[PDB]
Amino acid sequence: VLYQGVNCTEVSVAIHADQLTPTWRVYSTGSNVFQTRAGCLIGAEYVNNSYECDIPIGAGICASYQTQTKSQSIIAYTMSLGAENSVAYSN
Amino acid sequence: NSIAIPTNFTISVTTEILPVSMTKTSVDCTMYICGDSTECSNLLLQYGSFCTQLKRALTGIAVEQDKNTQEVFAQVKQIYKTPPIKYFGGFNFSQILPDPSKPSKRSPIEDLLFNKVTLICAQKFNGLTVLPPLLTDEMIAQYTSALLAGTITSGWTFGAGPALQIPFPMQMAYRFNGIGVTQNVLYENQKLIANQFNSAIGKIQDSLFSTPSALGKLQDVVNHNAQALNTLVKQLSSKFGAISSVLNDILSRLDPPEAEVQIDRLITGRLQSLQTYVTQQLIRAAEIRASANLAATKMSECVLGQSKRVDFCGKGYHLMSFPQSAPHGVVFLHVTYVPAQEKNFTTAPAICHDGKAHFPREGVFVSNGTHWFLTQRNFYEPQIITTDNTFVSGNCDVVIGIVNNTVYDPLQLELDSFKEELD
Amino acid sequence: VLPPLLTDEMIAQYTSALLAGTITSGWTFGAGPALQIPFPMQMAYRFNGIGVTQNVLYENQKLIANQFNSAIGKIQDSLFSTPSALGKLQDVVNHNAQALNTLVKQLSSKFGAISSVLNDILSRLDPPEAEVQIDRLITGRLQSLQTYVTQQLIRAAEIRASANLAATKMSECVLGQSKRVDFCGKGYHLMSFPQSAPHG
Amino acid sequence: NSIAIPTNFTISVTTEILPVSMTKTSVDCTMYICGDSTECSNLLLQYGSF
Amino acid sequence: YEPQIITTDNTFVSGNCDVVIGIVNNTVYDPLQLELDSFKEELD
Ligand SMILES: *[C@@H]1O[C@H](CO)[C@@H](O[C@@H]2O[C@H](CO)[C@@H](O[C@@H]3O[C@H](CO)[C@@H](O)[C@H](O)[C@@H]3O)[C@H](O)[C@H]2NC(C)=O)[C@H](O)[C@H]1NC(C)=O
Ligand SMILES: *[C@@H]1O[C@H](CO)[C@@H](O[C@@H]2O[C@H](CO)[C@@H](O[C@@H]3O[C@H](CO)[C@@H](O)[C@H](O)[C@@H]3O)[C@H](O)[C@H]2NC(C)=O)[C@H](O)[C@H]1NC(C)=O
Ligand SMILES: *[C@@H]1O[C@H](CO)[C@@H](O[C@@H]2O[C@H](CO)[C@@H](O[C@@H]3O[C@H](CO)[C@@H](O)[C@H](O)[C@@H]3O)[C@H](O)[C@H]2NC(C)=O)[C@H](O)[C@H]1NC(C)=O
Ligand SMILES: *[C@@H]1O[C@H](CO)[C@@H](O[C@@H]2O[C@H](CO)[C@@H](O)[C@H](O)[C@H]2NC(C)=O)[C@H](O)[C@H]1NC(C)=O
Ligand SMILES: *[C@@H]1O[C@H](CO)[C@@H](O[C@@H]2O[C@H](CO)[C@@H](O)[C@H](O)[C@H]2NC(C)=O)[C@H](O)[C@H]1NC(C)=O
Ligand SMILES: *[C@@H]1O[C@H](CO)[C@@H](O[C@@H]2O[C@H](CO)[C@@H](O)[C@H](O)[C@H]2NC(C)=O)[C@H](O)[C@H]1NC(C)=O
Ligand SMILES: *[C@@H]1O[C@H](CO)[C@@H](O)[C@H](O)[C@H]1NC(C)=O
Ligand SMILES: *[C@@H]1O[C@H](CO)[C@@H](O)[C@H](O)[C@H]1NC(C)=O
Ligand SMILES: *[C@@H]1O[C@H](CO)[C@@H](O)[C@H](O)[C@H]1NC(C)=O
Repeated sequence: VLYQGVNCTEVSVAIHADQLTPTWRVYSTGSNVFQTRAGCLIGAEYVNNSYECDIPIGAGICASYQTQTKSQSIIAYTMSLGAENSVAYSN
Repeated sequence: NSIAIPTNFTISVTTEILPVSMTKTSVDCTMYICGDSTECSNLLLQYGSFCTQLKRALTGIAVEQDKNTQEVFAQVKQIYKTPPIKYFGGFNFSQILPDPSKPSKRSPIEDLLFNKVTLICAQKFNGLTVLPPLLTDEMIAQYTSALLAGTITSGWTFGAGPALQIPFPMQMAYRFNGIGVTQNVLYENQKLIANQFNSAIGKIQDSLFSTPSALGKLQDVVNHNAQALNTLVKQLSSKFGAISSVLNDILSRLDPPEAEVQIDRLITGRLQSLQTYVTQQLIRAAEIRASANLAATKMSECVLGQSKRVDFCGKGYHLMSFPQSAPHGVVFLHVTYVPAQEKNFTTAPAICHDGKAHFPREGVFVSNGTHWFLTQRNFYEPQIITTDNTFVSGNCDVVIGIVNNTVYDPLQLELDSFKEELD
Repeated sequence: VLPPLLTDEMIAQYTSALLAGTITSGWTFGAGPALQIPFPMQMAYRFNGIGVTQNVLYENQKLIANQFNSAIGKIQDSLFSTPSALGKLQDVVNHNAQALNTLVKQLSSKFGAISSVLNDILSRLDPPEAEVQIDRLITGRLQSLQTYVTQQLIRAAEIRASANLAATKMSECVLGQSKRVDFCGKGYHLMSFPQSAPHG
Repeated sequence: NSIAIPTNFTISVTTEILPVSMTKTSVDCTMYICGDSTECSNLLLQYGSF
Repeated sequence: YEPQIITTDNTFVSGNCDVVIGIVNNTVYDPLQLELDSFKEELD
């Protein structure tokens, strides 16, 4: 779940105070809550590995369902633009 | 029988600016129309699924902007990099390649372009939110850097398949052949061409810096979006015949059976405002989609290759092009060959030598008054008219304006010099 | 109706400049300074462009000139005879005329009010009911204006697309020679000539 | 192993017609909606900046 | 890739060797001179 345009601290304070309006709650493990420029993403584990974009979230961050650390979970990541290629330019 | 042949040239770098995307907006009607009121929301339910249409239209526009950026910029398979040694035959690409010093790896021109155009939603918030683009400015800069590295190090071959390295002077010689000028013109005037290109890039920087209205198109897009949102928010202060424009005043003052009438008046007004805003956004999004399709075609045909389409990839005979990112748009630097310093000559369709008409293979017959030569049309380079330079078809009695002149066959002369005597 | 910034004389002058340039210099005026060339040599180089040698033109110059002149005469006859030759520009004019006629005719509608004439409402009734009738009329007229402006915006987008196509045709067919099939006429493109017309 | 080669040609002139512009129109709402009426104009002010 | 012997038919001449940057010395095989040699160098 992405709460658009809100800091994760504000969403957490709303959840603890039971102020947040959609009464359903995505369980927070303390590691699956991530801050993006698009908003607060809860329920996806951010990873340093960069993959081709699958489900665009925004601000360069995408998400996908992948088999990580042996079980499958939704991970978030900065999308890869492509494989690098250093052309062998010479005179 | 008069022709003007160029004797010099100018490497002219021009600028084209194309919007690619527009600010992505999302609007909740239930807040805009009936903010924090249950009663007004129940009244709004009676109008059917207008909100679904507005939400779908705005979401479609939002996805379309990311699609536009993806089509324009993500045309490259692999993020290419220039070599560590930034020497390209005297061509100085320092003002278009990324600057590694700065926190953002953007060329100096990209920094000027980004400076020129201008998570708390402090302004305009009455249910109106701005979604960020899927590709950050750093990602667009990376794509542009890949395009520059590819075109510099491999020319058109990376566009058409695997990136095949080539020395840049050879690449520019083949582009010269593309426009209709021989390779020796470039190789003999390599330093002049490099100096002209570097001076042109410096003039591009100066022109973008000096002129306030250089980037008017992207700023116009931003201004139109800002206007649209400002008008949408300002329509909330209108009454539309109701006693007050503030819903809370209506609910605090009146009982239900008249607050409903006033709230229905307000709902009609706000629904009209939202419908108008969404319609203008759809029309402007269609315009920006057309502009982004044009920008993608320019990237495909001017940057990844060489275009024979007149005035498509800059004014003059297109040599090459360089893309630069800008806020919500792309800026093409079109490098073109402009003939200059034309000289006056007499010309003829063909040469009558031995009762047979001779026509040029690749060039035009010219005359400096006393002698006849063959010259390539886009640059003056007089040559002796020979059987290798011309081809024969018909006799002298057919062509209108044929001129008598000697055509020097090499083989006969050689055989004469070789063994005329035998002793 | 606001007048266009360029009068028909100015458009004719621009078209005359384009014809003089292409006749006297071919593609070189499009690509930079206008470099004079004899027209048979220009057509021989366009012949080379399509994939035919120069001697084909020079040996058949009179035939080519006669065919071109006859073709221009047939163009005049075809434009004169066919009523529906210029249907696109007349369609644009007709659509604008319709839109304006409908906009004016919506004023005669009542939209539920007692009368479509505002003066009758103000002359007959006191304020607190003339306001109701005038609000009904205001809603109707605002709807009419919004509809008209929306149709004008959509049609203006269409005309902008058409004008961009026309500009590309001017750039690639008139100021040069196009290898794009069917872009600059049916067949192997030799050259093109622009002519002005009302709104096109 | 059969090919058809042209032996003659025709210089064909065709016509294409493209609209470039449309009649420019300007509309004052205050006359269209409320022509020469102050009262209707004050009522029209309540609809905001349409 | 289709390598061919560099010949006067394959290339064209313009200028001298002192102008082009990166010019490389190599033999350019003209056919006619070779043929004339083989043809009638001796005459007897
Ligand atoms: C074709 O045009 C180019 C210019 O577009 C000509 O090169 C230019 O030649 C002039 C005169 O020799 C140079 O001016 C001189 O330059 C130096 C600058 O330090 C200085 O010594 C003098 O005060 C004078 O200003 C000019 O720099 C040079 N331009 C470039 C870019 O090299 C070229 O000669 C022309 N060729 C023909 C065949 O006409
Ligand atoms: C390619 O062209 C660029 C210009 O677009 C050249 O950049 C030059 O960079 C230096 C700094 O690295 C600029 O400042 C100079 O620095 C030293 C400081 O000690 C000093 O000698 C000068 O007073 C000057 O301030 C320099 O102005 C700038 N050049 C220009 C024309 O602005 C770059 O060097 C060129 N690269 C190649 C390989 O030619
Ligand atoms: C290629 O086609 C052209 C026509 O497109 C041929 O030229 C045409 O030849 C015919 C027969 O010679 C000409 O008809 C005659 O013309 C005159 C008109 O005064 C008259 O004496 C006769 O009554 C008869 O109608 C025709 O005019 C001529 N067309 C042109 C434009 O010159 C040409 O012969 C063809 N070439 C080959 C190799 O087939
Ligand atoms: C036209 O060009 C020819 C050839 O370049 C000129 O004749 C040459 O003039 C130079 C002058 O230094 C002599 O060294 C050559 O021997 C001449 N060659 C021949 C074949 O005569 C001629 O002067 C030029 N004429 C004009 C009017 O420009
Ligand atoms: C090119 O040279 C030919 C001769 O080689 C010229 O043809 C002669 O023209 C004169 C004109 O008075 C006639 O009297 C001769 O009978 C012609 N001879 C031949 C063999 O045809 C021709 O006029 C010259 N053309 C130009 C343009 O100078
Ligand atoms: C190509 O061969 C020429 C000779 O045919 C070379 O020119 C000589 O270069 C040496 C360098 O030490 C000079 O001392 C000679 O005086 C030059 N002779 C002539 C006739 O120019 C040239 O350097 C060779 N180029 C390459 C790239 O090998
Ligand atoms: C969220 O708030 C913290 C402080 O509470 C701030 O440091 C951080 O920058 C904020 N997040 C964003 C994305 O601005
Ligand atoms: C090309 O030659 C120049 C000669 O000055 C040299 O500086 C440069 O390093 C060379 N490039 C490469 C890639 O070796
Ligand atoms: C070329 O020369 C002719 C005279 O032979 C002259 O009338 C004409 O103006 C010249 N061309 C130019 C561009 O000056």
